[PDB]
Amino acid sequence: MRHRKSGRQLNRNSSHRQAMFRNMAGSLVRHEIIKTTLPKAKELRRVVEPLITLAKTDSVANRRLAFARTRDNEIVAKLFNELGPRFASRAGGYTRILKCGFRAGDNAPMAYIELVDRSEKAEAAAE
Amino acid sequence: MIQEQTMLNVADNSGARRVMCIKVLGGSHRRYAGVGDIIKITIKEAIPRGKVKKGDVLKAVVVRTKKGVRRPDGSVIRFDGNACVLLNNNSEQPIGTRIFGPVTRELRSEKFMKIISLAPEVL
Amino acid sequence: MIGLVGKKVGMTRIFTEDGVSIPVTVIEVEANRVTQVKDLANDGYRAIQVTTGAKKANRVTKPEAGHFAKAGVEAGRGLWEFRLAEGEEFTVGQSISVELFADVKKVDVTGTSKGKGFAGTVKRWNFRTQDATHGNSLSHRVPGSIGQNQTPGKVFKGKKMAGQMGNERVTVQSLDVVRVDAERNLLLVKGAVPGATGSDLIVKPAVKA
Amino acid sequence: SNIIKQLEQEQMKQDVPSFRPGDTVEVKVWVVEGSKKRLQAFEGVVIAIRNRGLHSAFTVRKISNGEGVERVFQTHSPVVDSISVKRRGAVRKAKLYYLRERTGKAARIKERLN
Amino acid sequence: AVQQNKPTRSKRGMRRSHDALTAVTSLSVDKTSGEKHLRHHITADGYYRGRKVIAK
RNA sequence: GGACCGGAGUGGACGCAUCACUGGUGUUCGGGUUGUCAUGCCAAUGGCACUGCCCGGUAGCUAAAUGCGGAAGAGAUAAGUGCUGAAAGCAUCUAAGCACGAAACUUGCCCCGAGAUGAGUUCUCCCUGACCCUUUAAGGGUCCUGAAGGAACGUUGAAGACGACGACGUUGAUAGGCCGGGUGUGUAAGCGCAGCGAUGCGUUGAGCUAACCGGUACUAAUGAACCGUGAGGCUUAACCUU
RNA sequence: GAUGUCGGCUCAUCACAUCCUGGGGCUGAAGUAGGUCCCAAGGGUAUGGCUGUUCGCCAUUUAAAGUGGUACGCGAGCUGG
RNA sequence: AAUUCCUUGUCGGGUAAGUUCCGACCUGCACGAAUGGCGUAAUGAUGGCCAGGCUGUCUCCACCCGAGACUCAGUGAAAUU
RNA sequence: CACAGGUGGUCAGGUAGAGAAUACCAAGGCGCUUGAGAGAACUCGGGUGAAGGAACUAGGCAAAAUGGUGCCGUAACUUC
Repeated sequence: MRHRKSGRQLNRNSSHRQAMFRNMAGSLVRHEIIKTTLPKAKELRRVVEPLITLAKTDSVANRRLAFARTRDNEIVAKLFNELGPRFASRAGGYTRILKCGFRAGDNAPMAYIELVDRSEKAEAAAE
Repeated sequence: MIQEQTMLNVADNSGARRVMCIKVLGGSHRRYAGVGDIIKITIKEAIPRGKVKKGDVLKAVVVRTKKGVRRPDGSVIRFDGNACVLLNNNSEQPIGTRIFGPVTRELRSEKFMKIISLAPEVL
Repeated sequence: MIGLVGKKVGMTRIFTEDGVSIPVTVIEVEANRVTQVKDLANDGYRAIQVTTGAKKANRVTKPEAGHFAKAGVEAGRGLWEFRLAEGEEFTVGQSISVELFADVKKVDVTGTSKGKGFAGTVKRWNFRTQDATHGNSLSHRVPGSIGQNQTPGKVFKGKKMAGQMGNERVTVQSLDVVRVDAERNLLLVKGAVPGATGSDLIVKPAVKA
Repeated sequence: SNIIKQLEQEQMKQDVPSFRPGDTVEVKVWVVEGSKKRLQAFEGVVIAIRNRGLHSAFTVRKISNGEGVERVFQTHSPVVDSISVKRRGAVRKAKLYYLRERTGKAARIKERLN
Repeated sequence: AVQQNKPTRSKRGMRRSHDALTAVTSLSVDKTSGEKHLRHHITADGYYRGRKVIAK
C-alpha cells in the first residue's frame, strides 16, 4: 500500500531515523566513500544532498543550521568552504550509488555510496 | 444532530435554558437530522411560569448548530452551540411570540415562518 | 455505436451562471481512429476496432507495430473494439476529439478505479467494529461469525472476506456533461469519476433504465 | 482554453481586496431574497487566510443578538461581492480557529498595519 | 488446531513444487574483464559499466 | 372528507465512486511554548521529557463531505379480466381457438468470463535445416544456424503481502538530486536603533519547507548472457483444369 | 476414552401456512378505508424505558414495527450478565 | 425485605416510557429483639440507584505511529496423527 | 535455562523539588548474541479523533477527563 506517501519505515521512530542518517552522513563527509545496505544508501541521498545545497550558500545563519546534521566543529568548516563550493558548477547529484548484490550466503543487499568529484583511488578490484 | 436523545437550547421566548429531543420526524429507520428537519422535544430546564411547563412534549426545528449549515453556496455558516424553535405538537407553527439570535432559509418554510416576520439575520 | 477513450486529469469546483458552486471532474479525451472494421464472421454483426492515444513505441512489439503501420503509421497507445450496427463509420482515422458527446446531456462513464493494496478486505464490506473495553477479545474491525452450522458444514460461496484490490473496471452511470472543447481534448463532467489523476476511462451515452 | 490551469484561471478574480487574519472586515454578499437577488453585509474579524487557488476561502467571526456566529466566504464566487477593512489587529497565526475557545487577544489588539 | 490423519510424502512434495534455487536466467558477462556476475552489479575484479570501482 | 395511469420536484433507508468542496487525520512541514542537557561562553542551535506540550499543515488516506445508481420500455407468464366457441341444436373465459395481464421469469442495467479441454472469432508479427544410425504419423545422435516473443536486470510506480500489474532505461524526464513553480507556515538569523531590563522596533508581506507540479542528464538505469528458431502430425471433403 | 450456557453482539442465511412492496377476486366495497381473499419469493424492514431478555408491559417515530426453519443458526468469531 | 409466594403486587417521585431505584402501602410470604432489635457520624479496593464534569463505550467507523503479520539467509522444534 | 521472575544489610551528585518523590543530566554502568529486509489488510499497544455525549454494555467497566501551591471560600448531617 502507502501510495504517493514516499518514505522508509524498516525500524523505530523518526528520532532513530534522524540519529542513524546523521551518523552515516557524518561518516560520508569524513571518508568521502562508504559501504552500507542498499535501502539505507537510497534514503541517504535524499538528506545529505540538501545539506551540500545549503553549503553552496555561505552565511552565519546557514552554518548554524548545518548543526542539525553534524555537531562536529571541523565538518562545519569543510562545509561552506570546500563541500558546497566544490559542486557549484553541477546540477545536483553530489553523491553516487554502486550496487554490490547480496552479502555472501545471505539476503542483505549491499552497496557503496561516494562523493562524485573526490580524488580517485577505488579504480581496482572489489575482492 | 447525528446522535438521538440530546439537549438543545431555546431560541424563542416560550421557555428557558435547555430542552431534550426524543425523535426526528419524516423518513423511517432513521437517525441523522439537521436544520431542515422537524424534531419531537420535551421540556426539561424551562421555568413553569413561561409558555411551557415541566415534562410537556412539543415539536421543534433546529436553527443553530456547532457543525453549521453549508448548502446555500457550498461554504459554512457556523454557530457557538445547538439551538431550536418550539412548535405546537398537533398542527406545527411556533408557540413563541419573540425569537432571539440569527435564523436560516429553512426557518422561512411555511410550517415555521410565523415567528420570523421581524426579518432576523441570515433569513 | 462506439464509446470514446479518455483519462482523469483533475478534479475541481466551479461557479454556475447564478454564482453558486458546482463540483466537476476534468477528463482528457483522445482523438478517435479506426484500425480496420471487421467482417460479419466476427462478433455476430459487424465490429469496429479503434485507437486514440500514441506513444514513443520503444516497448511496443512487432505484433502491435505492424497493425499501427496498417492503421496509417499511428504509433498507437491502447487498442479497443465494439459491435457495429446501422452507422457507416470510416475504416481509417475519424479525428473525433469531443464531438461524440458534445450534444449528449449525460454520459455513462466506465472508469478503472484506483489501486488501494488491501481494498478487497474489511473496509470493502462495512463490518461493525469491535470494542477495546467491555471484556471483548482479539478484535477491532473483523467480521466475527462467517457462516451457519455443522448441517451445511461450509462457508457460503461468494461470501465477503479478505483479498487484494489490484484495481477493477467500474461504471457509475449518467454523469452530467458541463463543458467540451474540440482539438483541445476537453470533457468536463459533474461530480466525481472513478480512479486517480492519470487513471484511464471510456465514455458512453446514457443507457440506464 | 488549455485543459490545465487556464480552464480554472478564467473563473478567478483579478482585483481581490488586500485583507488578512486579525483584520476586522465588512463583507458584502448576495442573499437571494426569494425570486430576486439582493445584497446583504456581514461584519467581524478574519480568523482564516485565503490563498488556495480557485477554491480560495476566508472565515469571519462575530456575534448576533447574543448568539456566536461565524461565516466562511468563497473568494472567487459571484455571490461574494466585496470586502472593506475596518481595523487591522496583530494575531500572528495563519488561522485562529482556537479563538472559538480561547479569549486571549480575541477582543483586545495591537495595530498590525500590514 | 491439529491434524486428524497424517498425509503421505506426496503432500510435502506437492507443497514444495514451486520452490527452486538461483533462478537468474543465466549470468551477465563483463566485456571489460571476462568475469561473470549478476546483472547491474559489480564484478569480483571490480569492473562495472566500463571501469574498475569500489576498491579500498 | 375525498381518484388512478402519467409527468415534475424532493426526503429517508441501502450501495458505489472520489478527495474537488466542507470537515477529520496528518510522528517525513512551519511557527508558538514548559522543564532540562549539550556546543568553552553570550547569542543561537541541537539532544531528551508520550510526536515533551500547543496550534496551524503540504502530500496521502477518509465521512461527519460531495457526486452518482435503485428497474423505464419490450417479451413471455400466474391470479384474474376478456372475445370467439363446443361436448350440451343453447350457454360458458377453455375444450379447439384467442386478446389483455405482476415487483417474481427472459430481455434491457453492473461486473467477471474461451481451461466455454464441447478451448468461439478477427487482426498483427516471426522463423525456410541438415547429416548419420535404427526401431520409421517414429526415435536417437551430432553439427550448421537463429527470428517473433519470452525471461532476467536496472530506474521504480496514484499496481502490490509475495507473485501478478504500469511507465521509462539515449527509441533516456523512469527515480534521486538540481532549478523553478506552488501549497503550507508566519516576519527568522546577523546587524542597527530604542529601553535599566524582560522586551520592543527596522531591514521584513521575513525566514523556513515534505510527499504536489513544470523543466533539467548533475546522479543512477552496461556489453550482454539465457529460453524460444529452421515454415510446423494423419485423413477425408471442396476448390486451385495443380 | 466430552454436551462450554440462554437472551444478547458480530456475521448471517433459508422458508410460507407472505410483514411490506406488484397485480387480481369478494364485501354488509359511496369516495377514503376497514374486513376478506387469489396469484406472487426480486427487493425492503425501526428507535427508546425497566429486565441477564427473548417474551412482556410502556413511550415515540414510520412504510410496518411481523411469523417460522438453520449442533436451540453463529466463541478452532465476540459477552460471560 | 440479601426474607413476599402471586407479582413486572398497589400508589407517589425521577423519565416521553423506570421488571430496576428511591419514598409511601399491606385486616402482615413462613419478620422479630445477644446464631441480638432499631438508629446516627466518620470509615470501606463494599452491593443497588441518581446528578454534574468529561470522554470513540456508542450513533459509525476515520487517520497517524511502534511491534508482530509479510520477504530472505542461518538455527529449526511441538501438541497431534 | 546465559529464564522479561525471586533474594538480607549499605552509600550518594548538578538543574529541580517537600523529598530517598520526579524529568533532564554528571560519575559509573547497560547496548538486553538470530542476521538483513518489507512497509500488507489485520491484531495488541500508543497519539488524534468533526457533531452528539453512555444513546454503548450485564455495568461509563476501561479510557479520556480531573490532577499543584498560596490565599479566600465551603453544605446536609454529626458522636461536635
